[PDB]
Amino acid sequence: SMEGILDFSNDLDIALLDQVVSTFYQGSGVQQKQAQEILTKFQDNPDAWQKADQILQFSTNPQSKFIALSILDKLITRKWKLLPNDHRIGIRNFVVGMIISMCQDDEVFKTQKNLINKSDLTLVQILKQEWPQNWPEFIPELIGSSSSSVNVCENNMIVLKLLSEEVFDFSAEQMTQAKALHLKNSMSKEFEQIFKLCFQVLEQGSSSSLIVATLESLLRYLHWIPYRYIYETNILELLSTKFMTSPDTRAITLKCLTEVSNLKIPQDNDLIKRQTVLFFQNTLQQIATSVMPVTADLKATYANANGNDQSFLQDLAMFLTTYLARNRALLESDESLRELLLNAHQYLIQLSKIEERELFKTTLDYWHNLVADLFYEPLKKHIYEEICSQLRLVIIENMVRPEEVLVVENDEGEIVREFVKESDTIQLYKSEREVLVYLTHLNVIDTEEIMISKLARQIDGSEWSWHNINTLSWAIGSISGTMSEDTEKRFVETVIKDLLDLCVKKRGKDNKAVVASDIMYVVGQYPRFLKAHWNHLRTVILKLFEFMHETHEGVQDMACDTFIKIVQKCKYHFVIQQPRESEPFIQTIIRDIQKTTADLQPQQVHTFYKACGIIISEERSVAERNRLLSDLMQLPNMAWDTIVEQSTANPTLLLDSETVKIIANIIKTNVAVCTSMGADFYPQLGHIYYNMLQLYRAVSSMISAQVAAEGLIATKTPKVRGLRTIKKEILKLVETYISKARNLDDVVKVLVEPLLNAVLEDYMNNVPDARDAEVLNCMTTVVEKVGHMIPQGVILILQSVFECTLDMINKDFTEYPEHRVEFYKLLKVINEKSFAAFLELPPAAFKLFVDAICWAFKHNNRDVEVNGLQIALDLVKNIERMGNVPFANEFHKNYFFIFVSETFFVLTDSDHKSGFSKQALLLMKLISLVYDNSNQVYLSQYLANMLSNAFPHLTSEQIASFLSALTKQCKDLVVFKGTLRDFLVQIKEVGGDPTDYLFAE
Amino acid sequence: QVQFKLVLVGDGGTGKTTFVKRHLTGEFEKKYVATLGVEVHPLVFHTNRGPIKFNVWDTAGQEKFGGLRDGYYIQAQCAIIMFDVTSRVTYKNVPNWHRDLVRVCENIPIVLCGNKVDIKDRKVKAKSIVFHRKKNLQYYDISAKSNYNFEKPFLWLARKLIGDPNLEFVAMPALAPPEVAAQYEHDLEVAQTTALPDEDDDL
Amino acid sequence: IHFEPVTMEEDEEVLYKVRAKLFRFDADAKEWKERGTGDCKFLKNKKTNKVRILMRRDKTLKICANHIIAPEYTLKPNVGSDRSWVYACTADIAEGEAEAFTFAIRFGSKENADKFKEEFEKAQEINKK
Ligand SMILES: Nc1nc2c(ncn2[C@@H]2O[C@H](COP(=O)(O)OP(=O)(O)NP(=O)(O)O)[C@@H](O)[C@H]2O)c(=O)[nH]1
Ligand SMILES: *[C@H](CC(=O)OC(C)C)n1cnc(-c2cc(OC)cc(C(F)(F)F)c2)n1
Ligand SMILES: [Cl-]
Ligand SMILES: [Mg+2]
Repeated sequence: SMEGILDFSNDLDIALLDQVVSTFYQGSGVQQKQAQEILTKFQDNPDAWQKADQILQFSTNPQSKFIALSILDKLITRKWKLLPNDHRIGIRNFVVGMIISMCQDDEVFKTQKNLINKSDLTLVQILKQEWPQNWPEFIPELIGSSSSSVNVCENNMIVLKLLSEEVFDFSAEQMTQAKALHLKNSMSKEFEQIFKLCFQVLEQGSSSSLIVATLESLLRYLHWIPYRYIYETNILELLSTKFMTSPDTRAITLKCLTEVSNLKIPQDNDLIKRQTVLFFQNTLQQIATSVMPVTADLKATYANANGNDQSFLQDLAMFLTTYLARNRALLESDESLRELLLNAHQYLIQLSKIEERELFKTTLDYWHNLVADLFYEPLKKHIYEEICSQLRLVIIENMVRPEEVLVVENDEGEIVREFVKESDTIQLYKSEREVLVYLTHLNVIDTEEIMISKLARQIDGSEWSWHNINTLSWAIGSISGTMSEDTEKRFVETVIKDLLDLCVKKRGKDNKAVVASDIMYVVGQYPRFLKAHWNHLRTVILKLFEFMHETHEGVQDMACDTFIKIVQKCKYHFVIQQPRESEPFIQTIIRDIQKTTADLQPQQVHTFYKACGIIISEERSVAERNRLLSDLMQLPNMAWDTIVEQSTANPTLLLDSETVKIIANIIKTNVAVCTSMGADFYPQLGHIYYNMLQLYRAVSSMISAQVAAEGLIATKTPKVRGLRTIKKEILKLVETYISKARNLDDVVKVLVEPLLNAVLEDYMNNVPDARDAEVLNCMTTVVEKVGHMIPQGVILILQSVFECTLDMINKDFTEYPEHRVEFYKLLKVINEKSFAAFLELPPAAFKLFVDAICWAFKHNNRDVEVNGLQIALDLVKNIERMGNVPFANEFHKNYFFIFVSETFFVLTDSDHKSGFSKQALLLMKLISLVYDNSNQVYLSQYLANMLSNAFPHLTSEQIASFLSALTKQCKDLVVFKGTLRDFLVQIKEVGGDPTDYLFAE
Repeated sequence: QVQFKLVLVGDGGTGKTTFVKRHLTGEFEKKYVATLGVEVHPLVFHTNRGPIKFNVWDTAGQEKFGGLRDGYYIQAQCAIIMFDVTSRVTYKNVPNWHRDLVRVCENIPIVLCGNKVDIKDRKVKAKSIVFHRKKNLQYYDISAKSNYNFEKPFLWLARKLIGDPNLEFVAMPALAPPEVAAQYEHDLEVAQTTALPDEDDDL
Repeated sequence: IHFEPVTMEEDEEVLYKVRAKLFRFDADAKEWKERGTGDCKFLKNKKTNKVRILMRRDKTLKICANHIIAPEYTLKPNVGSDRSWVYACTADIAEGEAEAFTFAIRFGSKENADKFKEEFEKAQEINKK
């Protein structure tokens, strides 16, 4: 029914087209869906453009005419060149006529702005093709027709707006360099006439709709036009006064002045300086008298969201911050400008109180710009003392929750642990801390007064609330480091005393959890204080140990994070023997570790052991450190020694769910301690290494056996997942130590050999769904650290993992995403640290290597694509190093022209644009090899033939010119890339000018 | 019941279709099936001001599947622009999608969404996302996989479209369920032996 | 002087509450598809003493489960989880029409799963009477 439109043998039924369009937009369900696939096919018809003429004059549906212009847009963009001058002149004529038609019908011009904007845009597409070479009178004719009708004038402003955008704003990656410069130079040559028109209607225009469209085009012009059109005319006076009073022009006027406000002014010119001050003085005046005074409550206005107030306040914030970040120095020296400077900043203070995350970030960025300048610039901070004093209040009252604070209130009003990590407020908190740290440095007394005073009104209760005590505590913690040690001492003392009093007064686990999180954060932020008073440090730690038994999981988790946070800064005070103490405190901690961690979860127990490891590594006496390490690992070592007696006895026990979990936690504990101790962990590793690799083997047997007896689904069961967890923690432990080992000799001589015998064969002889990608990640670290010391070891790694892993990932880009990523990280480091291993590969395997590198090229996944291109780049370098030997010669005979064609494919397929830069770099490297050694004639021959068959719509000259330019520029990457982008533009159309490739000539 | 046309635009692979499906059925589609042209989906939310219905035009982001392209934006009353915080190129193309959108829809509420904040290796830093400021767009970090801020875009649009900044999502009424054997024991067996996805998640 | 100044769950008791993620099996596609994550509640009607499951999604609060805890329903384990249960349901009205589903529900821990099973069976005895 609706498909008769698709049959082009018969004429087009416009009345039917109008209904198909109506069904798609105003319809629903299957009727709408079917009309969608039909309209798509009608548009995709290469001959649909021929029906555009009749649709535009015999259609009643504006949407149909819109789709018609879209069809013409495709043609004008891609095939305008091959179009006989018969159609080119005609299409221009009825598009122009259509535009004139609508501007005369005041009803159409009012109600169908969508179709007029589209038509105007389609005309701009023609201008890009024909103007000014084949249409030199367009501008003088456009200006002449402006006076005939107010609608014509307004619409011409729209055309010029879209023109400026397509030429200056969105031309970079849509035209060739040559054409872009041609169109930019054209507009620049005739802009004087455009500006005179624009300026005349601005001074003598009463039609707001016309004034706005003129101001819209002006905003685009400001992106590029010479400064003289801005400051040498009267236009700044118009924008900053006349057009700020009417709301319908205020938004666009403010955006215009924002652009002006960002311009870098020649600092030597006093007339621009005075002029830059003037339009700012006027703008603030019009705002204070026509919108709201400086005392207005912008917070409330924004929340009410009446009309365009929210958008206006956003634009005002953008204008003030933009202008002041650039030109505030113009206002700081002259006393007559002081009130203007401070009034503007007072508006920003009021804007900063608005409840709007993104708007606050915008103002906060400016405040950072200001306080940082007041921190370094002499004689400036006294100007803003009142502004800064207010700002300290703003920031302190709007501190966002830092990541260390793990408690939050839900919809029932109960304090619970956070489900998710609020990742989008971490950055905000760090920005707030930066500004508040500056403000504290600018007047440390004022900041203490505000915080102490606020803390008082929390005790007396006049302002008590969870939100008020949280923001205050967070602010207190954030300014750590700004005060002197003595000031900080009494400041922290006072804060603790008062927060403890609240913990007493406030009852109920909800109130108790809030204060607990606030004190822990404050204390964690002031290690300098804890260091200076051992009594304080000890008391804190022992109270953190108490909180590890608390039933509220929030308090419990934060106590462990705070413990390790304090240890990272005060570790030294745990290894020394403090006066009035019998032994270092690490002795006490290790001793009671079982009691202290009894109620913790495995993850939390591991954090505790990791913190202990941090402390142990501060002991630089090997004997005492190793003794402490042995004492710390007593519990896991006892459970480990017990379990190896049973894994030897009957491996059937490993089927026990609880035994598996115990093993995993033992190894996770060794991982945690190794993470914080690094090379010093070697003794504990030697205690378990050989038996641990034996366990790895025994666990591998059970996994393999389980799969065969239950199928591949076994890998999903808890039992197998638990067994695989053991293997992955063992590899993680070995990988953690090797990555931090100082003694690489013992790594090679002791660890590497048993490791490879235990993991490689198992990996190779498992079914794909049972292979752990962690093996590859582990081998990568081995090669990275000792690869240069084990040439035969690297070879053995390749044989076991290379071919069997490639067959897993070479059937699509989807399956085994981890193996895919780790696989190419391993090849990457091998190619760098032990390229000799690839020379030992038989010619067949080395062919698979090349096939694997190019396979990575074609990934959209950035984790794989990047490493694929890097390997290619480094593999070329590796061959070039070999000089003129048989292997190098054979490589160029067999694989050079594969890399060339494969690199060119991803450069031009429009589906790998993310890697353009590295693609171009690799291509430049390949080409440059030939132009250093003829070999150069054949390369041009090959490339010319390749591109001819791959892009048959290009002429021989286009390809010839492109390769001439590309081969001359294989030493200038910036120009080399510009030539490729020109080529990518020309392959999307027909008839591209081959002289465009002489742009850099 | 009020109706509003919402267009959803963004580079291919940024998660537009996954985001819509999550709100439609609660599922998380792990596979990438490129959308063709556009898929319209009715979506209803319950608010203290009554139910609000969005007609979501989930357009295709890939070039070769654009279909009518800017023809889908006609008469849209709001929009979402989507990009991927793990792919810098998707943020670089935000200005292009916005350009084509506001050329048709001069004055509509638009939300800019940076999706996939669940992934560890984030490539588009928070400090770099600033395009929404001069264009008066609302911005949210979101994650269709973790549901992080997944309701914010529609909540904000609903407040702008209804004109009530205090509008809230409310619990839909829960009617009483009714009281009540061959090919069930067969379907149950299959579902029993098909492992649940994402067994490592906290839920 | 006198100055003049300026969910359909209320009739039900909450027997049990727990966080969970609900799946529904797509037989054709042959895979599990999430349906919602939030609080799973056992609600006993004070008038009829009939107990049902009601589960709403976080944030949107849309219903992803609403059905009687039928006495003939049976909870079975999933092959790849020790903190989930699967069972068939012949009438769920979360999305409107009383459809039949094979549901799976997963919890934060095995403990919460086992406790869910205990309360699920308690509710089945209540519905029996
Ligand atoms: N890790 C993660 N992956 C996501 C997230 N959202 C979507 N994805 C994944 O991104 C891929 C593409 O999803 P899709 O919705 O089809 O993207 P699209 O924008 O609709 N593509 P197109 O424009 O071509 O139709 C899917 O595989 C999906 O699993 C997310 O929030 N986090
Ligand atoms: C209040 C918090 C609280 O007790 O809540 C729990 C969950 C019931 N509160 C009381 N005492 C402290 C306190 C005392 C300390 O002695 C110096 C040290 C801390 C520490 F957390 F900072 F270590 C806390 N908190
Ligand atoms: Cl040694
Ligand atoms: Mg899609």
